[PDB]
Amino acid sequence: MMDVDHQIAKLMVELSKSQDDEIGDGTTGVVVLAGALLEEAEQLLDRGIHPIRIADGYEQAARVAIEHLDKISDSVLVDIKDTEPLIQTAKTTLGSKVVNSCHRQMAEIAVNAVLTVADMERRDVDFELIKVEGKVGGRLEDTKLIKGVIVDKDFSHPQMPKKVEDAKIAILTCPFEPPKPKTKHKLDVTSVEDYKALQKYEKEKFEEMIQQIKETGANLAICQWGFDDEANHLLLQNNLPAVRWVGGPEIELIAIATGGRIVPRFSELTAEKLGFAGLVQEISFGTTKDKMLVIEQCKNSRAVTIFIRGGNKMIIEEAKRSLHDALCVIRNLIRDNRVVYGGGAAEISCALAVSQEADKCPTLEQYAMRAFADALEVIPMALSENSGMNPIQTMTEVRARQVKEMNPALGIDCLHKGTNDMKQQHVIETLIGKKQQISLATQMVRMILKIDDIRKPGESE
Amino acid sequence: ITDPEKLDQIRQRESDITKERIQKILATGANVILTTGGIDDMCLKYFVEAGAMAVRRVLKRDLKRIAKASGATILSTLANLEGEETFEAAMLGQAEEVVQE
Amino acid sequence: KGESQTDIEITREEDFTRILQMEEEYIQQLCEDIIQLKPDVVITEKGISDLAQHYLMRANITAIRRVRKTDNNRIARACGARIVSRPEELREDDVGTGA
Amino acid sequence: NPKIALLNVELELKAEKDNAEIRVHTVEDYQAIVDAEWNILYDKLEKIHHSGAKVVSSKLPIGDVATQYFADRDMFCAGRVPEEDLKRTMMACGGSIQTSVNALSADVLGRCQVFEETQIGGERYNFFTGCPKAKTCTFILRGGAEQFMEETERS
Amino acid sequence: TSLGPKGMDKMIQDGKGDVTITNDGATILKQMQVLHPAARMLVELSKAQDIEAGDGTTSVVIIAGSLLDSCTKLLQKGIHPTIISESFQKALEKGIEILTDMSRPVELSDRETLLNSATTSLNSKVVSQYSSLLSPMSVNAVMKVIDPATATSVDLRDIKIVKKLGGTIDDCELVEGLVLTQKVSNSGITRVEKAKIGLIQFCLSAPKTDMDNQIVVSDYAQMDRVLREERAYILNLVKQIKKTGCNVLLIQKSILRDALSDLALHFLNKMKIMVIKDIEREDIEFICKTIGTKPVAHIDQFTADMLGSAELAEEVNLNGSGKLLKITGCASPGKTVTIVVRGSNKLVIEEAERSIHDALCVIRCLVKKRALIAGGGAPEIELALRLTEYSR
Amino acid sequence: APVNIFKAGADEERAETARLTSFIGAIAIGDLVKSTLGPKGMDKILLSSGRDASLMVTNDGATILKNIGVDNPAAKVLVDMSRVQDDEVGDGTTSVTVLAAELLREAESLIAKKIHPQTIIAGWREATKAAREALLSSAVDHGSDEVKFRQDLMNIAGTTLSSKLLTHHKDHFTKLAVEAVLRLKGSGNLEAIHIIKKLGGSLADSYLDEGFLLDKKIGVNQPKRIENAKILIANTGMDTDKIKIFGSRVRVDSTAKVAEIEHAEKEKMKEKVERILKHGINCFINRQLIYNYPEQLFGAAGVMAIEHADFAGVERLALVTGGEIASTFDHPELVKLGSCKLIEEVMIGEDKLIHFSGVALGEACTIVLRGATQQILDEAERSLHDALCVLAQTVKDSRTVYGGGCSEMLMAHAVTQLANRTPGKEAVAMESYAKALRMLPTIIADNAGYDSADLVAQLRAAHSEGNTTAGLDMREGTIGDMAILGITESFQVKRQVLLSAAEAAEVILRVDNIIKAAPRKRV
Ligand SMILES: Nc1ncnc2c1ncn2[C@@H]1O[C@H](COP(=O)(O)OP(=O)(O)O)[C@@H](O)[C@H]1O
Ligand SMILES: Nc1ncnc2c1ncn2[C@@H]1O[C@H](COP(=O)(O)OP(=O)(O)O)[C@@H](O)[C@H]1O
Ligand SMILES: Nc1ncnc2c1ncn2[C@@H]1O[C@H](COP(=O)(O)OP(=O)(O)O)[C@@H](O)[C@H]1O
Ligand SMILES: [Mg+2]
Ligand SMILES: [Mg+2]
Ligand SMILES: [Mg+2]
Repeated sequence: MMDVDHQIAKLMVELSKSQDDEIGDGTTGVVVLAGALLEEAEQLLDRGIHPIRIADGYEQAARVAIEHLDKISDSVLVDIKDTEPLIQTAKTTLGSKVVNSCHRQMAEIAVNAVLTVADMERRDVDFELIKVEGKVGGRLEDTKLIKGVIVDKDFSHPQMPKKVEDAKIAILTCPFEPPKPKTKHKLDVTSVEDYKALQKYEKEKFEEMIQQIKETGANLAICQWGFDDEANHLLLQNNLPAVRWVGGPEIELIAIATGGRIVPRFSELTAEKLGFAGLVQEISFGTTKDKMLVIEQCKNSRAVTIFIRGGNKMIIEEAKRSLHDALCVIRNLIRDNRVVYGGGAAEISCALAVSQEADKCPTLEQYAMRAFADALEVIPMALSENSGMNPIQTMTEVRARQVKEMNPALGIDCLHKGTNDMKQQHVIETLIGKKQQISLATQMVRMILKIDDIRKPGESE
Repeated sequence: ITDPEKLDQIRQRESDITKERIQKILATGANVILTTGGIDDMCLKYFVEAGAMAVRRVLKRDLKRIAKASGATILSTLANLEGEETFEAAMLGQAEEVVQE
Repeated sequence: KGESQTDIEITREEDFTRILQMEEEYIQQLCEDIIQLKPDVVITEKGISDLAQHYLMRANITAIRRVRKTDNNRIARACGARIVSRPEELREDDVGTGA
Repeated sequence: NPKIALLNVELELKAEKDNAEIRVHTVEDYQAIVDAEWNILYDKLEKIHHSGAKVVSSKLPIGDVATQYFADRDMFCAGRVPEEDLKRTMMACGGSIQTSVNALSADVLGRCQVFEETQIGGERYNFFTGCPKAKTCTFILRGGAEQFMEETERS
Repeated sequence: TSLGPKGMDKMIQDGKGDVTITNDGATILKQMQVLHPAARMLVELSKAQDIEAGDGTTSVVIIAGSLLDSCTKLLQKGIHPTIISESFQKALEKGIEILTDMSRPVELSDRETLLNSATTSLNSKVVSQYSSLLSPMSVNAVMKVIDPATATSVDLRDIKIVKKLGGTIDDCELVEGLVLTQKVSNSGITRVEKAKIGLIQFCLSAPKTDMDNQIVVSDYAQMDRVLREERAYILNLVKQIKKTGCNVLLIQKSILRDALSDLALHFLNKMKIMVIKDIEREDIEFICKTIGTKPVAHIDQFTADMLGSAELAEEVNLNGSGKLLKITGCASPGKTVTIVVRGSNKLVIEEAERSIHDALCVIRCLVKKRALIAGGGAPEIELALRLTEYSR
Repeated sequence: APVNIFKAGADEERAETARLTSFIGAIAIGDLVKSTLGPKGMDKILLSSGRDASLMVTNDGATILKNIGVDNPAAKVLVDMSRVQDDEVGDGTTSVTVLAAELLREAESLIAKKIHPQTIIAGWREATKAAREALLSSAVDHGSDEVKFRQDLMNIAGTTLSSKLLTHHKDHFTKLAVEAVLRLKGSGNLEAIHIIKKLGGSLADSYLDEGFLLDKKIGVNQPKRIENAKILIANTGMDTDKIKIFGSRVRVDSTAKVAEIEHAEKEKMKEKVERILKHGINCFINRQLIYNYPEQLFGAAGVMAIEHADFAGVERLALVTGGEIASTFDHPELVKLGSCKLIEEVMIGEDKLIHFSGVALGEACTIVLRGATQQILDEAERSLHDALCVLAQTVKDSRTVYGGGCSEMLMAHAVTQLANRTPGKEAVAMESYAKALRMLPTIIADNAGYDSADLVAQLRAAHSEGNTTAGLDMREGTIGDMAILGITESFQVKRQVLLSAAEAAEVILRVDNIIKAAPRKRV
């Protein structure tokens, strides 16, 4: 959302966009890491090193950081009862956002929203099944995980019942009207017997479209298109509530959450194509006139809906962006069940691996690998700067403790939680999240180091 | 039309209905015909052949002052109790001399 | 084109060729009505099609095409003719003899 | 082990030749036209069915009617495919693109082994794999910038 | 300077170029368009006086302009404005008790009491020299449409005011019938005695439906069956009207199709029937209450019971701005009346229209509250002396 | 980013003018509506530069902020905060704006004290949790004994209307607000109470109608009043139907058949009205327009016809008469009709309105607001809307707290008691949270002209040792008991003032960089 007209800084926008499209957790850390590799390459440029020689030295240095990151990695997620590694992984992503008041409540929402929609046989998660809706009012603690769908209810009759206990949902895609063809007709009326046949044709058509729903045993109808006024009163006489003007992908989520089928016509309705749902009701929020749908009970649904509430639209649109990062880190655990320990613990441990292999051998790329290890320490020392500590005082203590003994999950924190052990503080990050942070920042540095000319124009006109 | 044989009977009917009115308002003795509408070039033939004066596109305020002063009746269409073309020929105006100077 | 909303629905194969023949026969109907008085010079104010020139060619008739309206009223007094607007309503007094 | 039906036909209800005027005279024949318009589209879907073609590919769009018909019969479809991709798809599976659905047989359908819709880079991609008589290939590039992948494509 | 009988009028010329002379305080403030936000609330104060009372509307600005002027010294003496708002309510509740003791209970049957009330409101306007004619006409236009001793409300929308240029203010009329500004087509008769008036909302023209209708002509004799059957259709409509017994037709103004065609006009002229076109849809309520007619929509229900009655329905050929209609006398007249306002200029008629409405609103206040006080600065002195003793 | 700026027309600031423009723009919003808080606060008059300025005086803080159009980026968060407060509870939009501004004013005092801004966020989260327990433990519930609940509802409407233009009308407008929600007898739809504003008369002349008022008067030749009638409403088309077959023409061969079709069209329109009068009704309400051909049929049968009332006008008539919409007339045994006593027409402000006097099952009301100017009627409508929305939620949540500064000192006492059990890093941020809660009775006390430095000091000394119901008495200017005077507010209103201001001050305090983009068409 910047208006930066600089082609070097425009590549940093696409770098943070590429992290969001692939993983979606380290979009902030991939820009500080790329700016750290270029700052260490500035002093290497004054010493006479070629910029491609620094870029070839960063590839031999980032390869050590990938292989060292795969040393300690284990998870015991079974998606049945061992959701405790899944909650603590989402708390690391949600801990940096403004949802720390709901740090335990909203973390359990994003865990159960993924496991109910993910295909564990293919390890594929579809985010189209997870509907993220937001409405102003209430508080952040009123955010609930609604198993089902939440749409804008548009009961055409104001005397419609606003609560269905056991809903046999009849999903249809045909408007409540006489059937209009797709071509030009220009139907001819000649005598008065043909005009009286027009009245009996539509009178029996509205009685046919209503009886074919009641013969299937349905007590709720969903329609994509509009309703006629003559069809509205026939819904109240037959005790058949129905909504009007639902969107495109909204009714696609109803047929999965209720187990029904979307029927094109009225003649193809049957008892097997009906959906099953429990508490179907509309809830008015304060003084507004929205009346969104709340689906409490279901039966083996593969589609959930998160209803985010708040005090203003600034806290809701951020929570839509904060919880989407929490939905992505659970998706990355199904793609790869290996984790690391964040809080700067993985960056200090990877900086020691490049420094150990810089002496094996220090032929040409010795200075390029030490500039990579000094730039990997910028991310944990930025956590020490934002926490009110000292960067060079705190980083020297943590890095020295990993050499004197075997290197544990040793990082830092804000309130510091007592000890600096990341295994005890439950700061868990994904392996492929930090694996793509080092891989994308190295390749973006190589495309901005291997450039020796700028051919930009002058004024606009 | 659904048959090409009935094409020329409709094309000639647009002028035969027109010439039907012009022959029953002229055979009753009318010599001066004033019209506030429009007399096209086809209808001007029936007055030159019969020797009648036809004045076209006159004012609506001038027609009322002539018909009231000469005893004529300001007629707009066909009338008089489901008649085809009657024109009520006893309600024609009179004049001593109509001369263009 | 007539002063109406005439539109023909052509369903059979013989209907389109019949309309193009009725357009030729309509010109031959009015050209046969003007040669019953045996004229020599036909003078009009509007256009003359090539099919109307074909019947006047073999009947040895000299046709003038686009004479003005003010020139037609002047030749009507010189030759003693009457300007008619209907070919099937021609009479012997409408022919300008004495020229 | 799916079969691919490469098509050049519209699977919509509104398939009109833009010159048809269906003049009706009575209300008994008026309902017969609307029932015939659904029977025209459903007859095309029965030609794709009963042939093993679980995957449908067409360069012309597919409406909401034929999308829900394949979901009930457990069949996959993909509409508005570019013509450069269907030419590569024809040489991959070894089939042929059939504009008319009446001439569908076992000699015009494709054959592959693995057909999934992955989530590479956030966007979905329907990839075909496993066909040994593949006269073509597809090299998917993954990079960190749009100008980075354009240089990788140029290289 | 625009208050009282010795006050002068004001003329406000707007940006469009329509300059009007006005003396009523509600009409002045709506045309001045004051840009100050505190002065626009005084415009809406005189607007609600025209709605509730009608005759209080320069005086509500003199009071509210002086109550705030008295608050100039009050705010420079350390008095909080909430204390001034509490004390102004106590002076208001004591002020109504002083005006109630000065009130005299009257009855609407006394015409001389209602005549002096309407003459008082006309003394400040331009029609003070015409109080011998307009003030008797203002009482008779109210006391015949209220049905007194049975209701405490009166709608002024049942009193139509027709503005016509020509003559003087002495040429005003209080015709109790219907006055229409439309012309008569055809105008060959323009007078009928013992007339029966019928309101027709049907369109006397060619047959057409709400659905799209077309005529198929595919025969030589089929063109004869189009024109001659359309003439026989409207002939059945005119003969259905003529056999009812009516002489005056009122056709509602149609927008979709043509209401009265040229073919339908010729049959109605031969039946000696006066036809009036272009009657608005918002004016049919005033017509049916005055004459007593009923709105006839379909031609099958056009019977003699839905007609009206008129002793004289003629088009009065005026010497001024054209001519109008004037129905004189009707069986069982409703609670409606029409006032014809004349004038030498277009500016005097707009002032005479506002002065008549200021005169009808005075008698409107006597229906709601049958009490009156002395005028000419009389109750303002008693409100000044009794509240001074109340303040001590 | 200022040094070697790579932006075209956009500017930004980081940690120097970011919190400077955020604290200036948010305090100036709170200091604007500071004078409108309390029962003795003045009102504002909002005006534009021209081109139909449409002046609208409002005392409620949501309507002031939604029309000013602030150019400050951080001030729009407090504008959007008061918009949600009006949409959720309908009250406290001014109280949530001053409280969110006093938190950032105390946070500006922590600039020179070199306190980390994340420590103030962690200090205010523990302060807000202690303030939720103060309101929850002091909430007074009301179950049975309904003669004390109706007296409690008059204290809610008396507290809300005291801070508005209806100052010396609490003997009348409290009964107009309590009995309006009491006649709903169900859900707070907040649309059955149709407020009609008419000029002329004082605010004491306003009243609550026992029936229902409407416009679009009864036909031309139809009766104006029918005693003991059966009301049937409708939502169907009367004339020019063009019934649901797009692409259907009348293709005939002669003009005599067109006269047979248009007579057959009017026979089907006559047969539709004949199906309506088989129910045995005397009044007819259609949402759509009624043309002249069915209007003559209702007038000949002695049936009323109210044409084109409103889209939401048939909903209020269905709740005040006890019928149904009934857009299809083919089953008279399955259509429930309304009930009334008098359908006479009344005249309010020289306008004839249809009065539905004596209706049965009347779950709808009509408030006839009469005022001196249009500016008073626009203010009294929003003042009544701020009172009916709280009573529609007080019947759903019967928990009430003692207002008038008593609830704020209870919340500030629970924070100060837990500020002494904390280390000195977060205890300074908790003391600034308690000082901002004491500013809300300080604004109320200083708006009347009282000694605000001593009255809040007497409230803090009272709440420190007992006196859980002690508050500010704005009548005499002293400290009194809130249970005796009857100054109470709803629990959900006072919770949303505390919770939304704590969340909105959390967002602005966490901003260290304001990067605004280049605007369009601004040169
Ligand atoms: N409790 C904690 N203790 C220490 N460090 C933490 C803690 N929680 C989060 N962090 C650190 O904060 C950083 C936040 O990175 P983030 O901005 O979310 O990356 P991205 O922008 O890719 O989502 C992580 O790298 C993590 O190491
Ligand atoms: N004959 C009279 N003698 C003395 N005073 C009069 C006479 N007639 C009218 N007035 C005064 O002229 C004033 C006119 O007030 P007006 O402008 O009509 O008030 P509003 O604007 O409210 O209608 C009245 O207050 C009345 O006292
Ligand atoms: N009778 C009273 N005694 C003491 N305080 C009162 C009284 N009436 C109202 N108040 C106070 O005046 C304040 C008015 O706040 P208000 O502007 O209505 O907030 P909002 O704009 O959110 O509705 C309330 O916080 C309340 O405590
Ligand atoms: Mg994060
Ligand atoms: Mg006066
Ligand atoms: Mg309030």
